Amino acid sequence: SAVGEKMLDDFEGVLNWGSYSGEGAKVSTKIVSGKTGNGMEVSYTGTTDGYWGTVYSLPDGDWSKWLKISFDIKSVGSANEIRFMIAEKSINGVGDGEHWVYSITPDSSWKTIEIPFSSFRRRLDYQPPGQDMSGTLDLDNIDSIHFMYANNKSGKFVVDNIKLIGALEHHHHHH
Ligand SMILES: *[C@@]1(O[C@@H]2[C@@H](O)[C@H](O)O[C@H](CO)[C@H]2O)O[C@H](CO)[C@@H](O[C@@H]2O[C@H](CO)[C@@H](O[C@@H]3O[C@H](CO)[C@@H](O)[C@H](O)[C@H]3O)[C@H](O)[C@H]2O)[C@H](O)[C@H]1O
Ligand SMILES: [Ca+2]
Ligand SMILES: [Ca+2]
Repeated sequence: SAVGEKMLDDFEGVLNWGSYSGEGAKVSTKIVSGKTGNGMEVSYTGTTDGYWGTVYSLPDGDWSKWLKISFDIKSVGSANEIRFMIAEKSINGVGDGEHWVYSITPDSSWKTIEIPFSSFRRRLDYQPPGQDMSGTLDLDNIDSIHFMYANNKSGKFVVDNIKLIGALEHHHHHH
């Protein structure tokens, strides 16, 4: 495993995040003040059968050396659950692959959320047509990360410092 961290998005550079929604649900994103420097504010309106998310399609899909993913989050509002999702790459050259999720509820102060990869759960409400149906998160085959709906409610939150986390230090190995 790698030691240290690897920044995926500190929100100080290119705008990496695309928005999608349907069935009456909506999301919009913008750059705002973050935890350090700038961050991305996500404003969403849920609906009963609708969906929304914001997505970063990653240029490097091999996360096998790392242990956790971390980000800072804060609500801007009534507390409301969302999901952070990792999608594998598709088995058929189009769309995405297997969806893996973890639920988070932004609150009124900045919090760093570190999620071990082994804590992600296989998404139960939906899988895309190009999923591998492996029931294991394949860290050498990552397509994208998302902040997306959990429910039919509305809210506003800000994220910053999306990064991979490895081992804490290089330590001496026993023989
Ligand atoms: C979206 O596509 C992204 C693409 O725009 C971008 O170019 O590349 C990235 C990275 O590869 C893509 O992520 O991908 C998301 C995640 O797979 C799609 O979201 C799913 O959309 C389906 C509908 O197409 C939706 O299913 C509906 O869910 C509702 C609510 O539960 C249900 O009532 C409906 O019956 C379902 O059809 C899933 O919930 C979403 O995750 C998005 O559509 C793409 O644009
Ligand atoms: Ca920042
Ligand atoms: Ca898989």
